[PDB]
Amino acid sequence: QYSGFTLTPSAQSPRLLELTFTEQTTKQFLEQVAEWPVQALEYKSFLRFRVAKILDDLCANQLQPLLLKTLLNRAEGALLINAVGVDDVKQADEMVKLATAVAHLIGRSNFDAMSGQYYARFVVKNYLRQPHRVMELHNDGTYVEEITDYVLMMKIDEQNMQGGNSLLLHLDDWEHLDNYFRHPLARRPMRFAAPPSKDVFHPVFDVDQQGRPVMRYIDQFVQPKDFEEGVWLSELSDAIETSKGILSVPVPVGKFLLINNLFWLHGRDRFTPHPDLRRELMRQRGYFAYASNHYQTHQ
Amino acid sequence: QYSGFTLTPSAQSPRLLELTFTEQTTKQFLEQVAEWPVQALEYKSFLRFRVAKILDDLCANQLQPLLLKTLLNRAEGALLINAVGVDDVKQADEMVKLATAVAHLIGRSNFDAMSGQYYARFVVKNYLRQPHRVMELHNDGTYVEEITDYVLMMKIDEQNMQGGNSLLLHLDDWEHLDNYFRHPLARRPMRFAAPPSKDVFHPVFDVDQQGRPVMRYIDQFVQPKDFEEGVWLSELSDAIETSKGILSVPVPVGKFLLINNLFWLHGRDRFTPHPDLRRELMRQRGYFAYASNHYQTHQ
Amino acid sequence: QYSGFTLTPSAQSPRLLELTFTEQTTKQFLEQVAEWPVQALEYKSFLRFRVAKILDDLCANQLQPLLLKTLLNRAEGALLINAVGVDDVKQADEMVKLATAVAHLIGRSNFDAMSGQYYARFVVKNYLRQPHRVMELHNDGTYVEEITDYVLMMKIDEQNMQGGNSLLLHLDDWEHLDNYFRHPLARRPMRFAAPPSKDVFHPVFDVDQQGRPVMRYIDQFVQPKDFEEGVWLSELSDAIETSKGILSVPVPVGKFLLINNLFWLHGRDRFTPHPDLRRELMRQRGYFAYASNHYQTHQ
Amino acid sequence: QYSGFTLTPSAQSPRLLELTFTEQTTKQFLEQVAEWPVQALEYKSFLRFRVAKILDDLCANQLQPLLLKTLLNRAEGALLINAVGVDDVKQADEMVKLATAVAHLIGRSNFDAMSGQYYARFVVKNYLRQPHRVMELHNDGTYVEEITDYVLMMKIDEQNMQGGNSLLLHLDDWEHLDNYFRHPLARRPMRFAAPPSKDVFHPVFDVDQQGRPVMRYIDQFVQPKDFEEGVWLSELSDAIETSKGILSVPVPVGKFLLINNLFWLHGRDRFTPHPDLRRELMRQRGYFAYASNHYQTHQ
Ligand SMILES: [Fe+2]
Ligand SMILES: [Fe+2]
Ligand SMILES: [Fe+2]
Ligand SMILES: [Fe+2]
Repeated sequence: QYSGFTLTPSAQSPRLLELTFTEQTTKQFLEQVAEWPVQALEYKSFLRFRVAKILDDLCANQLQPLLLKTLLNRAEGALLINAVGVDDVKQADEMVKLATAVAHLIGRSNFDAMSGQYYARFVVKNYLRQPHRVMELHNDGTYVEEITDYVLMMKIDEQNMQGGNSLLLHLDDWEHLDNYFRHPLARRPMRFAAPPSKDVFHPVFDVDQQGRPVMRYIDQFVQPKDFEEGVWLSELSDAIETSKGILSVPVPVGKFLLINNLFWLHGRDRFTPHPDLRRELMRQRGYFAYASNHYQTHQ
Repeated sequence: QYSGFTLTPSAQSPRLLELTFTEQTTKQFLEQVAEWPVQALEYKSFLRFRVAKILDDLCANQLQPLLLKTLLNRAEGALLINAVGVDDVKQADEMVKLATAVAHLIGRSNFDAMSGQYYARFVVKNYLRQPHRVMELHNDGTYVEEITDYVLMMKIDEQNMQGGNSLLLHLDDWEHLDNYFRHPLARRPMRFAAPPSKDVFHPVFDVDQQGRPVMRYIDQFVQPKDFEEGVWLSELSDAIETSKGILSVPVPVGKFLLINNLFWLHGRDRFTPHPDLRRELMRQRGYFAYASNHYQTHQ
Repeated sequence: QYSGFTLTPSAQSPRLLELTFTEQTTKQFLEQVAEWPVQALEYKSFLRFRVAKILDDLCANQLQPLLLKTLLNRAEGALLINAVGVDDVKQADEMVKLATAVAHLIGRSNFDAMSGQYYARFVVKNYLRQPHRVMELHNDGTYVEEITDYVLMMKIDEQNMQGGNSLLLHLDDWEHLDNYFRHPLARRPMRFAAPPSKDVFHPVFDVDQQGRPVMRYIDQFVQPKDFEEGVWLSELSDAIETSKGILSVPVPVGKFLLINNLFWLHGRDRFTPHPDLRRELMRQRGYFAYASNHYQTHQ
Repeated sequence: QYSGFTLTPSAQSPRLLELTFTEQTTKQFLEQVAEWPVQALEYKSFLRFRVAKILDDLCANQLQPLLLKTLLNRAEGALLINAVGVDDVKQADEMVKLATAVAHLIGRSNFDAMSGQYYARFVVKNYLRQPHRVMELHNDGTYVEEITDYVLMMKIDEQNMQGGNSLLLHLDDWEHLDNYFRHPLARRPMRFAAPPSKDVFHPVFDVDQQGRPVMRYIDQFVQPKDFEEGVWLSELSDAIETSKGILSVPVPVGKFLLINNLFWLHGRDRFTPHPDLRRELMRQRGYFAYASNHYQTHQ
């Protein structure tokens, strides 16, 4: 199917939509945000929303409602986004501007401790960093009190990379969801703790506004207090990691996944080590914030 | 128009008054504060008020009421101050003593994290530090709970400097003030956050004791929570930065601006880079504290 | 006297039982936990309970009840544990897996600040570290609010070691217990403070669920507030250190002590310095967590 | 005038008593505390009280009541203490043991941030550290909530030292006490702040249990909030520093002053710089803790 972009279902799943900005939209966007380097976006957070406005305005204001419709739709909730003409590591700054503009049409990206900024870039080259190790499926933000509504993962560079696809699991594609959701431990608050902060307690499952399951789970930060919790969690982990509903999604340079962190889990497949390997990623995580017609008190 | 000093309106604005201590007052002041090095003022804060008393006493006690009258007068609220005979970088310590004496007749200067002292000196030579970048107009102290009532900015040294004037904007010279003040977002508490502390919430506009607008705004530390706040703030920023009411004030070596931080914004113009450039500044920020005839309870 | 292990009283005391896993159990255990390196146990705490399940399952589920029966039995409360075939420093990782599996059948091991992990390994070679100095008998965990129920001390390596036995004192072997327990200072809360955290207050004696004495004492961290407390504590220290009930227990490589920290004190004897000396230890400390038939409210 | 020591008024003041332990008492003390190095006293605070008991026992238990009588006597409140045979820098450890024993008969010495121990030693050799600068009279402990009851200052070493006497001022020798005590600012809580912690508020004067003035004052840490407080404090400072009641007390190697910090101020005179100068000091500060016949509730 829009003004300034096209939208088509992915080859991995009808739940994941691919949104591509047209060449003209991309050139006009880059022109109109040229006066702010990424460093200005880092220092003045209102500029993150301003570049969002510029991009949405170039799409006849059709972009923001579509992003929101898609991310909040339980049947979908995931986008793979790119702009024609932004597809090489030399354009890293333009990539950051684009992902920033999209994210701040639907919410606000949170401070990232790994970078000290609202986004983090990191390069993979040359236990947790083992190429043969899958990064298991999980939700972000489980070790703080506030809810993380979205995860954004952008491929900045890729050289001599075999494997390393993003892994995704939509809870409604997870055949064994009801088995674990209906267990009493599904709704028991457990301790979550970050590595070097104060521990938080919340269950690994919750519900959305309609009573449907959502998840706040990661194997590294959950801290079972006893043998009962620990054995159950290892069984949950196994059931998630072996689910036949998992998607394996290549993320080419210049594209980014933008997913609803409440009912999508994400991870990363193993990849083959190689001396000339280079992979560069950028991430943002944040909360949704958007207008709706709803009730308020006083004047 | 005083005993020990003269006071005349600036060439940039009738709101900014220029106060010059006479040669005799300056020599007597330096004589009478010679027994305390700046290092004693740093270690014993009562001495900051004592050098204030000495300076005011040399002006027949006319200085303190005039400083207060001027700073608290909504129609003015800004002073450019100097002392005849203190005008060269070699006299940096005498400059610090003079600015200290003036500041502590009207209030108290707060701890400065950049220096670990009640004042900070810094040298500019050789993104935020780009000579071509204007430092946008703002208020100080927006990221703490307590109100900063005054900002003091002193030129200690200037060599091979082209440009770099202090910028000032009195809210009552700002033609578009009412447009932004009457918007609901003007009085919504927003998040303010310092870089490396705990976040504070306050609106960007408030009122003085008479209901007239005051401001607590800086583009770097305000953290709009969503697209609505962020777009509005970018529009406010633009309206402030393009105001025809902005003053451009040269601050020669040995002079200092002392302004009411509630209804003056301040900034700094771009300057031309030059290999032999040297600029040295000193700042103090603090709250007003002064006697008035007003009510009290008990005995 | 079991399926997969044998259990016999020690030569030092009928209160200390020696539990040895059979060669077959050990080989099957190591096979079935081979897919998780120690580093996976460090990163995913649910795996600590999973290796526990694997070991207990290989003992026909007789291991967990026996561990609990022994540790909670006031008449015993201490185990010396080993597995046939795990007895050389090269098998340090297998040792860590074994001690982890045992500990997490009965509870959960707490974060260790010395290592940043749920266990700590340290090597002794080449005032507190004086070989001629006895480490006095004490309880662990006295400087935090939560109770430490068990201490686990494993010998990873021993070369050219003369002396250095573990010292143990069961409160019911301590002839002078009643003398100190019946003193008013026994139940006065005193200050306990760790070295580089917030001070805690608790008495040096308490009672178990049956009203029998337990202890939370260490000479280094207790902080008598005055001459009365300090003199009494020095007398208590002397009475403990000279008790005829103290056990001196060699801990050969691959064996570990697992003791109930409420009514056993532990320490370490002096040893002879030697240029080629090498001793490697591993410790875990934690709380008990186990199922029992007891009352609950609501549904 | 005792068993094991002699007590005589100083040459500077009848308020300062000189207490000297006899040669025999000192030898027996050093013998009986030889089994604990200073390092054991650092690690086990109950040993600080135990060496106190040993010293008091060698004085037929006459020492502790006399120390307390003297320190709590408003007419005196200050001791200069030494032991015959302890008088050379090589005996620094014996000096520390002696001062520890005396201090912990009357109270408990607090943690010292400068050393990380209950006492601090520091060496002077080769603004605040200017030999020509007097350290002004003050009370210790003004920047924390708890009251510091005693200050202990011991001379460990002195070589090529001219000047540098301890300065002391007993509030009842201070002729202008009533002038400042009867001023409203005497009892206004002011802010006190340490350098690199949380600010405390208390007045500079208080009263003892009989309503007589005591002081909690230091010029460096008190933070007058305005011109009124700052000018008054500078006048108080001047009145204290120029008091004709100030004592100038030499502290020879091996002697220590032990003073009641509530109604004695202390300081240090200037000294002449010299290339071969060496001065070593040890300090302890703490609270009183002692038995009295007074009321209690419950049983
Ligand atoms: Fe993630
Ligand atoms: Fe500023
Ligand atoms: Fe221990
Ligand atoms: Fe002092």
